[PDB]
Amino acid sequence: FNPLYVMAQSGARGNPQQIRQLCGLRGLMQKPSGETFEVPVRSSFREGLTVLEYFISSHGARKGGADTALRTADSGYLTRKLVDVTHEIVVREADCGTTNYISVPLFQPDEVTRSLRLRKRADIEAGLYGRVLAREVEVLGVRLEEGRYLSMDDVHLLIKAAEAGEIQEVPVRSPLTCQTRYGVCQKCYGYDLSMARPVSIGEAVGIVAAQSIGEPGTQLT
Amino acid sequence: PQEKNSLKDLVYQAFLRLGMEKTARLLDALKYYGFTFSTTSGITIGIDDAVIPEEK
Amino acid sequence: RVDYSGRSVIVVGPQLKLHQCGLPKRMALELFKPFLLKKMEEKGIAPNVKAARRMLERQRDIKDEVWDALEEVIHGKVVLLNRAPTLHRLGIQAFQPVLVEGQSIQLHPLVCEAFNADFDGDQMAVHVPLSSFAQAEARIQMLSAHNLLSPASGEPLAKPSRDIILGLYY
Amino acid sequence: PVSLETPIGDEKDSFYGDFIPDEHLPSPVDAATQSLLSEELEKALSKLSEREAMVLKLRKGLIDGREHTLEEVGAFFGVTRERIRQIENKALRKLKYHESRTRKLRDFLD
Amino acid sequence: MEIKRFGRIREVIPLPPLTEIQVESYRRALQADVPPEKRENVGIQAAFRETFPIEEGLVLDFLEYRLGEPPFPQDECREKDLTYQAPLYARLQLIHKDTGLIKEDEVFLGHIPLMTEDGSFIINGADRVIVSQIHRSPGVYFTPDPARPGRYIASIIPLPKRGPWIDLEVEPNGVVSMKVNKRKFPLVLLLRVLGYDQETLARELGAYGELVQGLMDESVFAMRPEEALIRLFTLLRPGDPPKRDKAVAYVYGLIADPRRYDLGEAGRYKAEEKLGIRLSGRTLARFEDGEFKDEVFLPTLRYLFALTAGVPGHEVDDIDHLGNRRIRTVGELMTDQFRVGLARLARGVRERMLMGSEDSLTPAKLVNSRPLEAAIREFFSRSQLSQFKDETNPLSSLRHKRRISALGPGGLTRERAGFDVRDVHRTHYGRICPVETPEGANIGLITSLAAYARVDELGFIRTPYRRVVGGVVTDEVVYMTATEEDRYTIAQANTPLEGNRIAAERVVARRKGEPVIVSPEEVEFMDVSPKQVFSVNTNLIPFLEHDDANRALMGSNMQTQAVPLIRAQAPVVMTGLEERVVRDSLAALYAEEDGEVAKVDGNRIVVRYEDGRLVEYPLRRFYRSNQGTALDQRPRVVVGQRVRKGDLLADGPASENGFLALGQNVLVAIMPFDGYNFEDAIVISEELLKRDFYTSIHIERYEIEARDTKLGPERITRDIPHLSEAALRDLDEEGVVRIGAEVKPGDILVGRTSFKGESEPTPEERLLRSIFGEKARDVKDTSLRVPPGEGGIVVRTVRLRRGDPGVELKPGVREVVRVYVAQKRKLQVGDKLANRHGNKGVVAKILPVEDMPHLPDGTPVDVILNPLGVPSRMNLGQILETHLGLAGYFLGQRYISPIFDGAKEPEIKELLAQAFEVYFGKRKGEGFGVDKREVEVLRRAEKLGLVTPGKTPEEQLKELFLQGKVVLYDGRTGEPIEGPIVVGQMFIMKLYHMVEDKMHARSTGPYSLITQQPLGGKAQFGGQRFGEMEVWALEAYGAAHTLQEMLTLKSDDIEGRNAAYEAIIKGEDVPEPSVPESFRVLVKELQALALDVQTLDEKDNPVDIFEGLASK
Amino acid sequence: KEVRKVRIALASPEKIRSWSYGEVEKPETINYRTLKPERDGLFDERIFGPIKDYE
Amino acid sequence: YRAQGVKLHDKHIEIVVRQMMKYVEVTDPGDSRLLEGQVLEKWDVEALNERLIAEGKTPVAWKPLLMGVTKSALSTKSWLSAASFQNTTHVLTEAAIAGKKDELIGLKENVILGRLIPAGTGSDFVRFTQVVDQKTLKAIEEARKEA
Amino acid sequence: AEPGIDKLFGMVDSKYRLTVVVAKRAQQLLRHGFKNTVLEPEERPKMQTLEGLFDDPNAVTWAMKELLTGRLVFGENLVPEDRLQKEMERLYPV
DNA sequence: TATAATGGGAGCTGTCACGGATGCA
DNA sequence: TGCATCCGTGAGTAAAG
Ligand SMILES: Nc1ccn([C@@H]2O[C@H](COP(=O)(O)CP(=O)(O)OP(=O)(O)O)[C@@H](O)[C@H]2O)c(=O)n1
Ligand SMILES: [Mg+2]
Ligand SMILES: [Zn+2]
Repeated sequence: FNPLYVMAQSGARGNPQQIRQLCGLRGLMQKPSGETFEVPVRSSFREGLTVLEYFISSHGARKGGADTALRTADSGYLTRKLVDVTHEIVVREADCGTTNYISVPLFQPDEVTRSLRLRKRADIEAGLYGRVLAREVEVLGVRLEEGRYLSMDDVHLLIKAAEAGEIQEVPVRSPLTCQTRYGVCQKCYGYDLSMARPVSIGEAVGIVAAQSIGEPGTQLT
Repeated sequence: PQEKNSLKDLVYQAFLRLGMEKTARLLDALKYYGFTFSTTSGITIGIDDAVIPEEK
Repeated sequence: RVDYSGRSVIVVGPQLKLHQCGLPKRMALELFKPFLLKKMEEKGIAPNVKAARRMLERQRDIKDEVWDALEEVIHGKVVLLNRAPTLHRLGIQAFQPVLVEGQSIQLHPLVCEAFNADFDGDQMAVHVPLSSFAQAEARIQMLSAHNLLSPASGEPLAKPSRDIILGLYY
Repeated sequence: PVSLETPIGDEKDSFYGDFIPDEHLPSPVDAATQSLLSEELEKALSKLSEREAMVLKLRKGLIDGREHTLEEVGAFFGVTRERIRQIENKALRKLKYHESRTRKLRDFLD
Repeated sequence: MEIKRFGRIREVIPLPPLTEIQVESYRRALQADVPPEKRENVGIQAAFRETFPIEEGLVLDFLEYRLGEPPFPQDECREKDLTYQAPLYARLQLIHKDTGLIKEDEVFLGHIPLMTEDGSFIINGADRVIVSQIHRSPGVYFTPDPARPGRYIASIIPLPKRGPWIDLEVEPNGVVSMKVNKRKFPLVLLLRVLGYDQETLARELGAYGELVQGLMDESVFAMRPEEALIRLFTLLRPGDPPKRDKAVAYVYGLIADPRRYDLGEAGRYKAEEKLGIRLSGRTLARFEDGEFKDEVFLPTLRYLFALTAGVPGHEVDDIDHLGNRRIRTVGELMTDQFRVGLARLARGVRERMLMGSEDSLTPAKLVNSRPLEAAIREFFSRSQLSQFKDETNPLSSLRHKRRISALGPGGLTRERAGFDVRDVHRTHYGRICPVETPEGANIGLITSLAAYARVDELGFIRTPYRRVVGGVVTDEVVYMTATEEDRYTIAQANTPLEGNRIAAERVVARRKGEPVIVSPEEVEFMDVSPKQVFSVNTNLIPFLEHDDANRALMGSNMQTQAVPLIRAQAPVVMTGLEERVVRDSLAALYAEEDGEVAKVDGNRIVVRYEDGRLVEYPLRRFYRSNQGTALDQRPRVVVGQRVRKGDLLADGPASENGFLALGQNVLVAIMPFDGYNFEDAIVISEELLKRDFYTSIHIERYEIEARDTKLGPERITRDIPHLSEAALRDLDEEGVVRIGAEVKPGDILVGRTSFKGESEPTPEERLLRSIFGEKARDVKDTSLRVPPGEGGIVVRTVRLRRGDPGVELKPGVREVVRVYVAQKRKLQVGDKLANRHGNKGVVAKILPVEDMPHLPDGTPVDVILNPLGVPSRMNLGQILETHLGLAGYFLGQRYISPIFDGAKEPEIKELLAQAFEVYFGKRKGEGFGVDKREVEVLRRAEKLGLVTPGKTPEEQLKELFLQGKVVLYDGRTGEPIEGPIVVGQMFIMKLYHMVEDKMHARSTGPYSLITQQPLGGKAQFGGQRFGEMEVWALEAYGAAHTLQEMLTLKSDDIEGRNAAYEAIIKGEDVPEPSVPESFRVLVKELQALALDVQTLDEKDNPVDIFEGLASK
Repeated sequence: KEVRKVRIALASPEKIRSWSYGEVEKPETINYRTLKPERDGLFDERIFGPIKDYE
Repeated sequence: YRAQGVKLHDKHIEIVVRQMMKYVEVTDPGDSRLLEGQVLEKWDVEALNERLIAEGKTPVAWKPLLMGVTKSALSTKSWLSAASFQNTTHVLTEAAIAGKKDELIGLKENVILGRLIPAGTGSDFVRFTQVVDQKTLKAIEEARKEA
Repeated sequence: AEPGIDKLFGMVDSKYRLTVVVAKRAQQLLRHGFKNTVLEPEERPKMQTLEGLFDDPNAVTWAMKELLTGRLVFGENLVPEDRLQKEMERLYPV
């Protein structure tokens, strides 16, 4: 029940590396050239750094501050470009009637080139959650019907089926293959993720896309 | 022990199963009791809380 | 630049309900001024609109009943709070304003994340949607308590954080 | 003269002209006060008869923009200039009485 | 109280005069105390010598200059909106060469601003500060070519705007090029013009890898110097007739004219040191005996070829080394602007010399002083480096005076500043503080002079070190540049010494910044103090060694933002620097000699000195600073006091008995509190408002002019139409509000009437007039009222009238009235607090005292900080401070803990033990045992591993108190906080960001001229900007109607906004909007570019958005 | 009628003259004494219109 | 985004990439008025090819084109959007020479004119909806039932 | 959250259609002085002033609470616009 | 309204990356 | 048909200033 421990464990405050700098050692430091000092900061913040340790660290601190400063502008410019490309894209109809789709893979070639191994859960979720199946799927004795909006449980089920060797890729309606002019249809877009239900015709989907890609832009290290 | 992830999953499940009205009520309740309990829990920070381990 | 808009320092206010914010009385008097002139004339507070405006022009002329009239003006209405940078759509959200003494806007804790707001001096801007249409849009589509999941990931966005998580964990 | 695009501050952010308010166009308060004034004047003129209201509107310029002489209003209504001046006077007197009674036009006098 | 101090490092030298950079730079540039004949060829004297003589035939030569006395003293200039300045006279003589006539005169050139004692300026009544600029030092550099690896660029850089950059390069085709004014030509040609012959170049450069053959061109040696000179003039001036004297003039002005080309004296020295040569002047070549003689070019070419081949002793140069970046202080910048004004004056002089009755031409008839006056006035009023002085508190002014900028005239453009410039270079050690820089866009470009750093005469920053001979540490101190510093092994200031001898076998030192463990035999120098690595602000942070740098930066910066408090206190934990900062900032007053104090007053102190003389120090009382904070001095001695030299006589603003007092010592509990301190918010006790803690005095200045009009005069009057006595209650006979009144928003401060614009009353107006039988007055109410959300107590009125003695206003204005309004600001919800460790937050809740967590003996805490602010930020120093504060609460003492050399945990534990005795043995004597709730908290603590099981209640409470934690009772229930809580004394400041200044709101108000959109800013009653991204937010919600309101009804749909306001005051729904006026402006501005823009309908038939008003 | 399209195209000298209400012949703005617009200058009321409504 | 721990649905990236693939390059005009190397929207070339096949003519041979996000935004059809983005004089000279008409399909164009954007409550799919109580609805059904 | 918001979203095929219906109904109420309300006297939304409970002045609150009852019909092309306007002015004047 | 007068001064500089048009071999 | 090379253009929001 140590306060640092509880705060870090619960997700209220702090991560392991900050707690380490408080209790363990401060660690290795960077020179202005990006090359590392051979001599680490052996002191934690509790023990107190030496003048030389403090100075050695100020390089990396300033580098990170300048990084953030120069990054916010590039992120904002990127977001404005994304807004200008996507802004006319709106959900303009319920179904363009296309028969085209994309197949989200559930496996990816191992870097060993050895075999195929299952993708990460979060990655498959970000690829499948809230999408409409373009084709019948029959896995683990369940029928996932064409036209179905994949709930989160539907996604975990498909992950189970893949783990059992019953499916390698899922066919899914996607804006890549939608045929609605000046926009996108409802079935091809899928969920209004903010509501866990099918999107309402009229949603400014392109603006939402730009803002979703841009808003974490300043976190990209 | 309820923590960031499990509370997030509680909010999402409550959303799906009960709607945004009841989920908003749930969120306000969580806020009320979390604040109340954290007040009287005894949580603080003194220098002897940054415990240097012996293995160092 | 736009009318019926203000800005102030933000402050936590944990007693609020998710659909609420704390709006300082003077801000509200100015932002809702035409509504207030009309409602003052509806009651007995002034003979007409121009007398009501002259009565509000000086601070020492302003009497208690006008404040009660303000409460009738804003009833059920919502205001938009905004924090820059407006990185995504939850940088603007709609709240039912709870009038307060003092000069700080009160911001519900569970929305801070979506605004990237903390209370180290941040400031937010207020906007008054005027028409029945704009008011219905704000109350249905932009209300805080209706926007709980992320449009980007779909995961909860208004959720327990620092002290809330801390007490529950404890 | 000085440039409206003179820089203010050390960025390229603001112009000097951005702080100059437009005095020419009427403010929404001004337009609204003119509108309420015209409507209250019609309210108070409906408490006269049609002729005294029309004589006042002709003699003060609310009809065609200009003020007519007593001889013109008298030729229009078909009366003597003394009679048109007398009905203008009695119209003004009725308006003064109604205003003392209801006070519905005082606040517009600034 | 007692001041115990820690620390084992004796500081050999004190901190230098902290404003010496400013004051000494300006003194050197002016030489006002030097008798003219003894002046050096520097500063404005050097500017004069550069401009003069002026020739062509007549000649105007400069003998000397002199600076008179200021027409008005500093306070009078602050009041009358005047510049504190000295008249500048120059003694000149005209000579006609043929006539021999010599007319001599002292001409008046205008005024030069004088620097005040504290290193600031007074321009047009407002204090300003000229910020030192950092730039690349002039000299000859060798950098790597980023395209071709094995090739290197030779760059020859003079002073800013004192010649062209010149690049030398070895091309892929082997010939050596010279880039100047963006023109690449073979260097061989210029080498020929210098009088060099193939024999000399062959014997000078033949050794290098056959590279000299790329210099061998036969067509160049085939011609004599004159033909090569004309060839070069043709290569540099396409189209200019290649005359002989024209080419000589151009090349001389480009390469050898000391009036056009100028390396710095620093550029001169650095070229000499790099190329291993000696320079005669500060130019690359000379004109001697009719021909050109080289100085720099051949040495540079030799070094370039040697570095390219690889012969040793040649290295590329680090251009961010602080031996290659220098500082341009106040004096150099002002001298440059002076030199430009002088050049313009000389152009005018020659202009008048050519024409005019040459029989009667005096110096007074040739000098128009206006161009020089204008250049200086421009520098001091509108330069990027001439900044409005920050005098929020005295430390604000000190830090402002000691700041270094890389921006400004001659510096870097932002967005043209990559990582390299903003890095903290290794050579920043001891010279430029590594933490005091802004967060945001300017990071790493605005920095601060380190505390022991001085700038030498060449402009390089120097830091002091101690000499170490045979392991013995002398008291001889040596100030080094970074170039010099790189030659030595320099130990750390904390290396343990017995006497003067290094007492450690292994010693931590630096070699070219690299850290290295070294023996005492190898140590050559040693740091003076840890204080020398950081700025003054950073040196005010106790326990700095326990704080992450990112938060130290914030605490450092935020001390600058501290508001002087009527009951300001010095911190209970200090760094030992709090007194120097008060002294050097000229905040407080001190005794000039030993003496006895004769008189003491709220307004003045009179001292009898040992000389028997009576000296009277008046006190500045409730004066308004640039930022509106109050600057009053209060006397701290009493009638009959004996005072030695340098003893305190008066406390300045934010000073407590001569100690820097930027805030309050409050009693802090570090715990969450019902969400009211969620995410950095702070909870405070009403007891702070009760005893006027965090209360500050603020003065605002209001101003109004009455001018002459083409429609009649404005006049300040009490006779304002249509106003009751209720509206005119506190106005004096002349129309100005009375001193002492309480003014609220809407109250008149100064009555004024203005003649109405020419207007035919609308028929509605005429009929309303007839009904009410009252003539419309000639004038209208234009009085100066209190703006929304302001007010206070009138404390001063200034009135100036045309026709009054000493008074002359700008053309047109009849009179000027200024009203000064004071206000006492208590702390309130929204105000900003911070401590010196980067913990900042906004007061979110003020509880009544009975809700405040209290100690068992009934004492409630002052503020409640949330522990979730610490771990992520890693500023543990505020924790240690709190611990020490706790001890100080009960021992009744304050502490001095030098940074990196201060109180450690064991000594704080000793103090805490003593304090616990004072805190608990008192209880045991007074006849009370341990409380039941204390037992319950002790059980909880025993489960937490904080106390050992089986000890007594008192022993366990002592264990907790040694950890800095105490039992704390909830004021609302009387039940204890289930855990023991960290409670202690912390120093907390009230920052300049107060909510009273920021809250703003608007329904309708002023609109802009062309756009017809709302103005911006609180002062303009402006509207908020709903920008591109706010529009995206509304779009992504699909709030089409809310968005259309923003775009039409609320901004610049004229008919729309009017109709909306009318509908709302009537109680109707707002009408559908129409075209925004700025789109009509777009259509017309495109028509102005010969583009026809046409709004059509679906039948492709035009639609008129101008309603016919612009179609004939 | 309702706006549905916005066209942009080059303007002929005849089109530019069709827009114009008068040729600006003098480089003068307003009179230094009257503070009224100069005749045939950049602010002439004969070309661009009345400064006061209906006057 | 995964490396920084940002969860983000593929939908949004797909929308943007779809705009990146909006255009195509002609390789043989067939029976068309187009030119080899001309660049145009894939939708327009597919409409033309269907109109030429329905007319029995030779279709336009075309090749897929990938342009980055800036060039895709500048190449869009609406000249108001492109001119307000960037490279304003270039967009404007080409549009004015071409006599372009901006049909106001998107959001920027309508924002510039202060019109009601074609999304949300502004969508043609929902903005024409009516509301009426059953009392008034029956009172009007009676009027339709009388005539 | 708005009382009964989940059922309201259940009523429409697009959330924006709910907003258009609510805003049009609210304008209908404001124009006709609430005389056309489909709420019984007990279903009236009330506002607690200093005197006592009074009719809620907020037409949007009214329109949503009406929508929740089922007593409103919404759709596209239910009636010509001027027939609707004139019939409402007949049944409930201004 | 008349000695004769006959070709100009200021540059000013620590990005940066891309995209697209021009220039050479 | 392929490269070097040059010129033009853009480089975050709100606040105050
Ligand atoms: N130039 C600037 C300066 C400020 N801002 C805005 O203000 C906030 C500063 O974050 P912050 O640094 O205060 C986050 P902190 O509270 O320190 O740590 P935490 O993650 O543990 O909560 C950002 O979220 C930005 O949106 C900006 O956009 N550009
Ligand atoms: Mg913040
Ligand atoms: Zn589709």
